[PDB]
Amino acid sequence: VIQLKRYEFPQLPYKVDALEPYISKDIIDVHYNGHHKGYVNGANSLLDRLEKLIKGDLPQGQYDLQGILRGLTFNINGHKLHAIYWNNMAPAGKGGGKPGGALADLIDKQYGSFDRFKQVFSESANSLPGSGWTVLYYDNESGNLQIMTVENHFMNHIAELPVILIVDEFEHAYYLQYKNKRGDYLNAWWNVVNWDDAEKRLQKYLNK
Amino acid sequence: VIQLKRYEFPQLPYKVDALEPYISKDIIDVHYNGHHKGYVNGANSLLDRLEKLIKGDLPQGQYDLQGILRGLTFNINGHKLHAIYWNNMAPAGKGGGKPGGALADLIDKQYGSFDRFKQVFSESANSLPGSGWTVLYYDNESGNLQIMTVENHFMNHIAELPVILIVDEFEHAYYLQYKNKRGDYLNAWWNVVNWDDAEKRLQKYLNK
Amino acid sequence: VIQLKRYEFPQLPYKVDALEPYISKDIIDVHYNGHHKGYVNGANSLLDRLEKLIKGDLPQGQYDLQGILRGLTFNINGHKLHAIYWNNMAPAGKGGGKPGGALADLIDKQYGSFDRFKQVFSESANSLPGSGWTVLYYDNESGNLQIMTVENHFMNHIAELPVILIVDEFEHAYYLQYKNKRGDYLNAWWNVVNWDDAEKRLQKYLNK
Amino acid sequence: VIQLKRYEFPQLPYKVDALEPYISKDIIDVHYNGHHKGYVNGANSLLDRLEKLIKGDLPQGQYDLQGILRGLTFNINGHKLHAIYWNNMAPAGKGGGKPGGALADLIDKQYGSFDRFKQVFSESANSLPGSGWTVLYYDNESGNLQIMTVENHFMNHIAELPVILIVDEFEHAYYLQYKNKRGDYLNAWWNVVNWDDAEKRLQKYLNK
Ligand SMILES: [Fe+3]
Ligand SMILES: [Fe+3]
Ligand SMILES: [Fe+3]
Ligand SMILES: [Fe+3]
Repeated sequence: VIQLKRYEFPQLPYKVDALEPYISKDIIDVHYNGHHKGYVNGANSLLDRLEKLIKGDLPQGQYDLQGILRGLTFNINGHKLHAIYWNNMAPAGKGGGKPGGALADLIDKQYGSFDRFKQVFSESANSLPGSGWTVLYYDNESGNLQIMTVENHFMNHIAELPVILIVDEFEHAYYLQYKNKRGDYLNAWWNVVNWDDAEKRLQKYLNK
Repeated sequence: VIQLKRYEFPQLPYKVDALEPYISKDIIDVHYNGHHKGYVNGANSLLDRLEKLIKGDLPQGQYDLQGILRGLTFNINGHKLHAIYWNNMAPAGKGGGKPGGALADLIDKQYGSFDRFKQVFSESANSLPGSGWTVLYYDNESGNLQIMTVENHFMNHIAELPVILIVDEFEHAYYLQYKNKRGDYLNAWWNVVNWDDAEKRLQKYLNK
Repeated sequence: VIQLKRYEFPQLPYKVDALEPYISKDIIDVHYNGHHKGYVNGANSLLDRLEKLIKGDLPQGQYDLQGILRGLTFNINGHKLHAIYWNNMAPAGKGGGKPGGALADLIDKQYGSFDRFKQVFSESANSLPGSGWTVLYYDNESGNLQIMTVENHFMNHIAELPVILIVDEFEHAYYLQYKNKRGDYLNAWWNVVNWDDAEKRLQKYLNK
Repeated sequence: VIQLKRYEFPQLPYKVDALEPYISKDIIDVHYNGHHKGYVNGANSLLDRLEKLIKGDLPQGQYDLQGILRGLTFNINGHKLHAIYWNNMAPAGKGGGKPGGALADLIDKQYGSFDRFKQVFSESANSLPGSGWTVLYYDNESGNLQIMTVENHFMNHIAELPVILIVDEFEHAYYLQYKNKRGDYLNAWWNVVNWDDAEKRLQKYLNK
């Protein structure tokens, strides 16, 4: 009777030091156990309030709806985006390299080559004003692999499009190790990208 | 060799006066032939520039990337959201009423009844500060039908989630007929909602 | 004992039909008596809640602070910006023309001439994505007359800078008369600009 | 002939280790020499482009206006806000304590006491979703000392209002020392607040 489901904190796909030396375990530890866990808790605590509101246990005058709704995009996106992020990376050996399969083929057709794509993606990522993410969506309508800079966790998303590749650009994602050198972090990140994961996500929407 | 696909302007699913008296033909005409068409043109014109940039025809110093990327979320979302909007409505007789199928079942389980859902959805829609949309997403992860107010065409979306129900709240969607009476417009809109379309969208992601 | 002041609804500097034929009285009437009045009421109603919160009459758990704070930037800016807007315009005869005094001098030095300034200001105003305003600030630090497109009523402002010139670009500011032809409205607006008001605002910060 | 002025990088009002132990010199060093300097450089580089555009040296098709304008609010605000921030703090001994003068009087009248104000200001600061600032404006219109959470450097400002008190909440402002413990940083910050500077800013707008 009147009930919403809550989110679960996912498990890290590897050990906290599996991405070294590109991303120190010091960062992964707090990034995962601190920030990500916090987004799940924040989202669940706001879902409790929304649930009470829907039931009538929280009467008008005892809440400010915009505070609950905006708090949910922030926290829900924070959780979902980090969940993709962890899986979109892989330990030094398994991760990195060049893409393959349909993904490699689309990148060639739309960017000319993986090198140009890397150049354009990096340029876009460096253009992001402040904290956010840079994502690569697959547009089933046009068939384009669309690059986009996302501000915070919830601004600039293209509705319904699946994420193929993603980089976290919040300062907590690299500060302990790279400080204000975001460009250095971005160059390092390329070495731990999990192209298998990326190709798997693409295959899920190809010709569907 | 290096080429991105462009977007196509879709056809209206009915005559421009098919939603009367809830939404006058004067609004539908310019909303569709004016605004929507403009988003498709704007998106395509920006894709041309991005394509040139990728090819190298547009050299560094002859563009401002953030202007191109942010212009794209604005226009692409403007197009995609309007495309759903037209299909999410139906002529007086065909549209309106109460939902059915899996959608009606989920609404009862999470909101208690269609009447409460209507109340909560309307309350959320009326809380939107300024121009934007109010959407109902289906979260495959939690199984929740999440309500959200989207600012402009690109702020507050929850990444990757499909749109099940949607209402345009930009002033151009009702001003000619309702003026500043946004609440009156929202009450009228319920009479043209296409629940068949909504149920179809949900069925696409159920148990998948 | 613990009390915040509320905002007062200002009087229109002229009759609702004083800006015709550039801006119809139909627009001014609802724009002033409808929208502006609504921002003052919205801001005051939120100030009541914040006041109760500060006093302790509204206990934790009966409010969502972000909903109150963000609601205040929206409404307070909505009120303040419209208040400047009304005074920044003048009836056909009194308004329009070319600026004079220190303002005309600065525009010449920074834009080459009033014609170029008009061209650049119009180009910026037309580039605004969605609803908002285009403003001309006077930067006391650098001495520059900075143009800026403001999204909604509260995004993109440059902290502490005074507004010298301003155009409302929310759809309700021109829709009844120009429909989706925002560019036509912008061209018309130039005919009712109150340069005396603009020069007065500038003089207030020159050499101070 | 057609020329805009550029911004100058200000000097730190004290040594980079003058705020210890509340804010380590490691943070101040890169925060000042890295981040702040970068905002000044970013702003000036964009002003160069805008200047060229105005002169005609940068022809249409070789720039994306929104990229230039939005890049300017980001950078100009980043610079101006940091400039206030440095002056709004003072070495352990000189800074901290309780406010005095007109400021202390207004806080008592509107918040009941400095302790409540501190509680409310801290509650607001901790509610900020993501990176940004929490500011205290003085509204000459109403006479209220308005608290506000600013997202990034440019979202949520109330037009034209002067900043009286301010706290940087971008992760780079405390991560090296406090990691994700933003609340701990906010508690420490109260010990270095420069109330003399704050009172001076207020006196500038009182009865004027
Ligand atoms: Fe992160
Ligand atoms: Fe629309
Ligand atoms: Fe307006
Ligand atoms: Fe900072």
